[PDB]
Amino acid sequence: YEHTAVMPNKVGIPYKALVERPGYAPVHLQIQLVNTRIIPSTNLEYITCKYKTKVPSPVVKCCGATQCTSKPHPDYQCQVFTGVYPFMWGGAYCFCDTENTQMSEAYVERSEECSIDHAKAYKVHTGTVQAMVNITYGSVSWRSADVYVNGETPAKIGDAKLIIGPLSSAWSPFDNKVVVYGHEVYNYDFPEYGTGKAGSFGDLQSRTSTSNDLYANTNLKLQRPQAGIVHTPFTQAPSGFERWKRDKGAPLNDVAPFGCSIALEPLRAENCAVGSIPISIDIPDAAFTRISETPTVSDLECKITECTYASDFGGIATVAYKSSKAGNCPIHSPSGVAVIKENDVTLAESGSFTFHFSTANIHPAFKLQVCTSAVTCKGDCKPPKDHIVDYPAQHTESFT
Amino acid sequence: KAGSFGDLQSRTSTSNDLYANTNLKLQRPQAGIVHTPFTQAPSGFERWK
Amino acid sequence: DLDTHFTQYKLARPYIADCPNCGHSRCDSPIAIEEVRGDAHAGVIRIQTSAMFGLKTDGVDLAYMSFMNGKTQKSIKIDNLHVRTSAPCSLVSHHGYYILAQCPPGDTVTVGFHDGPNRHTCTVAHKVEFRPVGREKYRHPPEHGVELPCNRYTHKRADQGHYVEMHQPGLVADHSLLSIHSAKVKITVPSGAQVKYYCKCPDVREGITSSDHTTTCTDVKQCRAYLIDNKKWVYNSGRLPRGEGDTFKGKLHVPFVPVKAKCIATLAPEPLVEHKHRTLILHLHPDHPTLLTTRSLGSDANPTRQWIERPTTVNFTVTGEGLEYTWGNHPPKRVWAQESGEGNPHGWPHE
Amino acid sequence: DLDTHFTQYKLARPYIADCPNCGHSRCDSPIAIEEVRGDAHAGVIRIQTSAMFGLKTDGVDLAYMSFMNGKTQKSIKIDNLHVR
Repeated sequence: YEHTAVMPNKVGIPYKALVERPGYAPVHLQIQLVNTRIIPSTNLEYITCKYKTKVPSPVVKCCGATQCTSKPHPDYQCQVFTGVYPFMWGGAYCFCDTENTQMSEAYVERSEECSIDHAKAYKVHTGTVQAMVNITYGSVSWRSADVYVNGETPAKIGDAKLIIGPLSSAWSPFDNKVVVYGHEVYNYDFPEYGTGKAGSFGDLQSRTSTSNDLYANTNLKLQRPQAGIVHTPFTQAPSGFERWKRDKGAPLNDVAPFGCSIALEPLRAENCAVGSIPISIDIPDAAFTRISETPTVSDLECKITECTYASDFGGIATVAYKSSKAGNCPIHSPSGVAVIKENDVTLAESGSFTFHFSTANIHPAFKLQVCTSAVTCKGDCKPPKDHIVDYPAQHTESFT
Repeated sequence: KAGSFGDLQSRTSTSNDLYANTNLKLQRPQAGIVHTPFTQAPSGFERWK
Repeated sequence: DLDTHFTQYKLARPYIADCPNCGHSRCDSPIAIEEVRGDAHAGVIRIQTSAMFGLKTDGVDLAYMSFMNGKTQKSIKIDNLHVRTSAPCSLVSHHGYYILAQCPPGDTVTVGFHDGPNRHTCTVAHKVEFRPVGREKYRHPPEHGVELPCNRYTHKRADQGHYVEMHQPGLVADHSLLSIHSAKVKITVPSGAQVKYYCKCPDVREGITSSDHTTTCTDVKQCRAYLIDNKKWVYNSGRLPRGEGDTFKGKLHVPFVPVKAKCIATLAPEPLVEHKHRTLILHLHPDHPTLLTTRSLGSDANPTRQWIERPTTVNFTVTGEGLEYTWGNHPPKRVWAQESGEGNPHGWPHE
Repeated sequence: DLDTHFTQYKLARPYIADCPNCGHSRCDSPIAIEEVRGDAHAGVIRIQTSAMFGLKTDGVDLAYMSFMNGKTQKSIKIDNLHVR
C-alpha cells in the first residue's frame, strides 16, 4: 500500500522497486531516482578569480607629503618612493622640483575572468529543494518529475505521492562556505569578504565581479624603481584561484560523496550514484491490483532461461506460473534485489511465462514478487563484463 | 618488443617491410589541422646503454 | 573599424610612459606595458600598450599606429610595431589603447619600434599564464589531444563583459605637454581634454575642472604635465597618475573580454578505463601532468590527487555503486559497480 | 643550385598542407613539416616541407621555391627560407 523502498539514486537508467501490498495483490513501483539536489538558501559572499593589478591612476602629490586617496574603490595600495623622478619624454609630471617624491599607486581590480568561469562564494543555509524521480508502476507507466526530498510537502506525481530522502543522495556534499568553479567545485572554508589572504583562497574578494569594490589581500608590494625614473612593479604572492588546478580544497566533481557530480551550480549536486534513498509513498488502494483479479500465483517455480548479471536488462527467466484465478501481475523483485523491466508478466494456471530483469546480485537469487507469490529466479547469468559504465540499474546497490 | 630491442624489426635495410611494435599511438590534430602526430616508445637506439 | 564602443576607441589618445628596461635599463619612449593579461586558459593575451594604436582620432582601422613622440601622435602604419612576449605575437585586434594578440607564453612583454631619437623600444616584466580549466596543470596547451572549454579572449573587438575603471587619466611626463606660453609654463591637451592644471603654488586642485590652472610657479618640473581625459580616455596605469583631487568618471569596458572558444587544449595521450572485480585498474599513458582523481560513488567521498605524467596502471577500489574517474579536465568517466574481470563468466549453465 | 634527379622534381608539384603548430592559433603553411632527419650526431638538419621547392616546372635550379598558393604553385626564390 505504502511503498517503502531503500532504493538508491543512480543516473537516470531505469531501475525498480516493488510495492508490497497486503490487502490487495503486490504491484511494482519502480522508483528510479534520476537526481537529487539540495539548493539551500544562500547569500553571495564574494566572487573570487585570479587578480589583475589593474592600476586606477595614482593619486600623487610630489610636493611635500604624497597623498593616496581612493576613487570609487575602498582601498588603493600606494607606496612612496624617492630617488626617482619622472621622465617619459623629458619634463616631469611631478609638480615640485624642490621635493622629488614619487607616489606609485596600484590597486587590484577584478579581472575580466571574474565575470566568467570563476569561483563564486556562498554561505549555505538549509536545503529546501526537490529530487527528480521517475516512477513507473503497475497501473501507470513512467513519469519523471520533481517531487520534494525534504519537508515542505512532497508533490504527488503518478500513482505515488512520494516522499524522498530527506536529502538522501546529495545530502549536501557542500560545506558552509562553498566556492563553485566550472569543473572543480570546492567545498572549502575561507573567510567572509573583508579579511581574505593571498596564499589562501579568497585573495580577491569582490562582492560582485562588475562592482568597483573588493578586498585585495593579494600581497601586492610595489618595488622601488631605479635609475632616477618612475615605474610601478607589481610583486604578488601566488593566487588564490590558480589553486584549483594545483592546491586543492576538495575538487568536488572529482571527490564528491553521494555519487553526485558537480559543475558551476547554485549548490546542486546533480546526478547521484548512491542515495540508498528511503522513499515512502502513498499510492491509493485503487491503483493496486486485487488478489482475485490477479491470482495467488503460488505453486510457481522460477528458473532463469538466460539471466544477465549486469544492469543490462537482457536477463530472462521463465516462471511456471500456477494461478488460482489468472490474470495480469505487476512484478518486481522486493524493492530491489535485482531490477525487473517487465511492468507486468502474465500468469495462467499451470502455464509458464518469462519476465525480464537484470541482476543486482552476482547470481540471480533474487525474489520476484509476482502479485502475492514470491519466487527465487535462481540459476546463473551472463558474465560481469561491465564495471566501466555509468551508474548502475542494479538496485539494492551496496555491491552492484 | 616495444620500448625495448625489437621495437623495430626489419629483415632488410632501407626497409619496405618490417614488424614495428613500437607503441605507435596517433593523437588528434586539433583545430582543423591536417597532420599526423606520432607518439612512440624509445628504441634500441635511443637508449639501452 | 567598429565604432560601437567609440567610448574607448575614438576617444583614445596616444599615452607616454617610462620604460624600465631599455637602453641603459631605462629610456624615454611612449610604450610601456601595463595590464598584461595571461588570465585566459588559452594562448591569447590582452595587453595594454601605453601607445594608442588603433585609429588615430577618427574611427577607421585598428591597423594604424599612433604613439607619442611629443604630446602629439605619430599616426603611421602598424608595420614598424612589433608586439612580442618572449617571441613575436600575431595580432588579433586593437581597440583603444588595448591590443589583443595571440602570443606564445612569456615572462616579459617586449614591444618596440625604432621611430624615436633612440632605439625607442620597451620591455617590462609582466606575468602571463594559461592553464587548464580545473583539474590538470599545464602552462600553454599542447598541439594534440582534445579541445575543451577554455577561457580565451575574443576573435573580434568592440565588446564588453567586464569593465575596469578608466576614470580620469592624468599627469604623465613629457615637456611637450608643458610648453611655455612665452613666459609661463603652459598645459596642453592631446586632442582636447579637460585639464585640471596646477603647480606647487596655491591653486584649486579639485572639481571637474579645466578652470584649475596655475602659472604662478614656473618650470615644467614644478607643474603638472596633464592629459586629464574624460573624452580622450586611456587606460589607467601606474605611470599615468590622476589629479590629486576628485575623479572625472570614465569607467570603461574591456572590448577583449574572455569568451569560450575551442582552444587547442589539454588532455595528455589517451587513458584506458580498465576494470576488474570492484576495481578500476587504469592503464594510463600520458605525456603531460594530468590530474587523475576518482570518486567512489558511494556516500564515501574517496578523494584522490595524483598527477599522472608517467605511464602507470593505478587502481581505485570501486565501491558498491560504482566509482567515477576524472581524467583531467577532459570529460568525466563513470563506472558502475558489480564487479568485472573483463568478461569472465561467474557461472552460466542455466537452470 | 642545380637540379639533376628529375625523379623527385619533375614528377612532382608542391602539395598544400597545414602546419602542425604555429602558435595557439595556427598559420596554414604549405611547407608543413613531416620527416625531420635531424638525428645526425652533428647538428645539421634535413627537413621535409610539404612544398616541392626545386624546379618551378623547368629544368634547372633548386634556387626556386614552389609552394602552394591555391591549388596552383607560387614559384619564387628559395632565399626567403630560413631554417634555424
